Amino acid sequence: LKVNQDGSRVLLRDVAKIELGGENYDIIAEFNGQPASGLGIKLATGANAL
Amino acid sequence: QITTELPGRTSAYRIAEVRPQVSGIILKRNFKEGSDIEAGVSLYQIDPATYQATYDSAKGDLAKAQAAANIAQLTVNRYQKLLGTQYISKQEYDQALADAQQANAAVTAAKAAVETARINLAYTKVTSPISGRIGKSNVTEGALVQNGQATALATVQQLDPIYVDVTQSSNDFLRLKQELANGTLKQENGKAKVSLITSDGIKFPQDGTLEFSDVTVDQTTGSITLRAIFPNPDHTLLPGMFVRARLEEGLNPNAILVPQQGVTRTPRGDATVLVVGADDKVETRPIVASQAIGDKWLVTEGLKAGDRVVISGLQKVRPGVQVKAQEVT
Amino acid sequence: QITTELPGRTSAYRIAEVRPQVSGIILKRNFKEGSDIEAGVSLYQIDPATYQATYDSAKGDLAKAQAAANIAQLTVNRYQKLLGTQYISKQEYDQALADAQQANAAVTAAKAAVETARINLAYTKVTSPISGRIGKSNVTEGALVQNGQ
Amino acid sequence: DGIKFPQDGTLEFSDVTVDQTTGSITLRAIFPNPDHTLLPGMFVRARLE
Repeated sequence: LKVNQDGSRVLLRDVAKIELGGENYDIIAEFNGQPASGLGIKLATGANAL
Repeated sequence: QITTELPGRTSAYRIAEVRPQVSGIILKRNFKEGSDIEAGVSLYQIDPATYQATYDSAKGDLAKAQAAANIAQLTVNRYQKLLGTQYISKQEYDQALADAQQANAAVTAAKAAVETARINLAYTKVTSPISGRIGKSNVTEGALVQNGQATALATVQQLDPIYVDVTQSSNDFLRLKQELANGTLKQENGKAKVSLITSDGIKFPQDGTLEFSDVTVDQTTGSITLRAIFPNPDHTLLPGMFVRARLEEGLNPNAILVPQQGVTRTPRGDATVLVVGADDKVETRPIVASQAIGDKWLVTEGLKAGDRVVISGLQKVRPGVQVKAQEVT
Repeated sequence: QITTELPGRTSAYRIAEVRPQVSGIILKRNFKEGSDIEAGVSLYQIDPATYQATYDSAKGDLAKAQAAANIAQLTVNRYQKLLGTQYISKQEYDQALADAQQANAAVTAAKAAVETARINLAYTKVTSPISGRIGKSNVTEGALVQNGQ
Repeated sequence: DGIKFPQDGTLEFSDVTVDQTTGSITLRAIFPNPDHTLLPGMFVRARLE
């Protein structure tokens, strides 16, 4: 983020916390009390359901 | 051993910027560039005209004072010879002695003035303050100079040994000091050894030592500076270049190293290990392997001495399965 | 309870920037960086040549004034001895006493001048004004320094 | 690092003027530092009662 000519430097980790999260923490889904995710499968046209 | 990599720049052991103590027109250059210079050797030659005139004036004043002292001394000697049998009054002898003393004091003052003039005249023959290697000449013959000017004439620097100014974060310095004070890290002998890495990555055959860790904190960045000294016999290092420095800050005795093949990591970053209990079963234990040394990982928490951890055949083993243990070096 | 959390910056209780009081060339460095020092110790050593010459000139002037004062005092003592029997008029004694007083005043002036010269000479031996921790030297041996730079 | 400095300090006012480009007032405090655990020029969060 900022380096002088004498070698002194500022790193991003020195000013902020980097982690791996989600895009939006707006919806929390719990299946029977446990955290969970889901998928929704739609049938294509002209296909056998069974 | 605990090592830290830091950036820094090199600097000359002793550097002097040659500046003129007088003012005048340069007449001649007495040194060849890029050659080792002996201390006290005249480098330039500024115009000595006015200083020569001042020296002549001082010499004339000294001659006048010396003549006065000589005549006073002769009179004193004659009066002393006469005084033996009270042929002259004591008052005249005392007056003559006082006159001689005053004349000698005036001679001393004239000598001091002559010495000052001689120093000023010798200032024109610019002499290198120290030995070392001299660079180019920022000015040439015919370029006017003034006393105490900002623009230096030349630079004389010593290339052996060399200094390395290396930047250390203040938080890291405080944390290391606190760890040292709590006995978590050891300290042997004196100055901590410092290794160097150049731009291409060649390890320096010689080893320097850190000395004089500074105390002032840079406002813009928030870091302090440290100084290391490196012998430079082969002139493989030059002032002002960019280098990396490796510093050892103690010897952790309770270090635990785990092979990297036996620890798994979730995509988020948490780390677990497959341990084997006394019951010849396999369990999963979370560990914190923040740092990697060589090929192994340094575990700081979650493990204790005597733990029996698997490194090989993790694919063939599922947690909660009876497995026999075989030790491999 | 009501509290307020604020940013702030630390600063030393007493910080002194060593600056020369005389002009010349540094010939020596009589301290090692990063070490606590005591007040009054000499840090650098600037060339004392011209200041030494000035000190010598002041000492010579002081010696001249001292000789004049001594001869005046001798004359005053002799006249005071002779005044007892009324063999010299009071005018001569008063004149001699005035001459002695003037000589003593000149000696005092010479002493003041030599004190100033000694102060200037002692300035060349750069002394730390306070006690504390000293960092690196921004100038090494051979650098030219100016008065009050 | 969030570590509370073990020793407490005292507050002595030393500046009442308001800065032009900051709009702020500079209070002053004294802290004993026997172990040299805080170097000059660093950054600290002072809590006032």
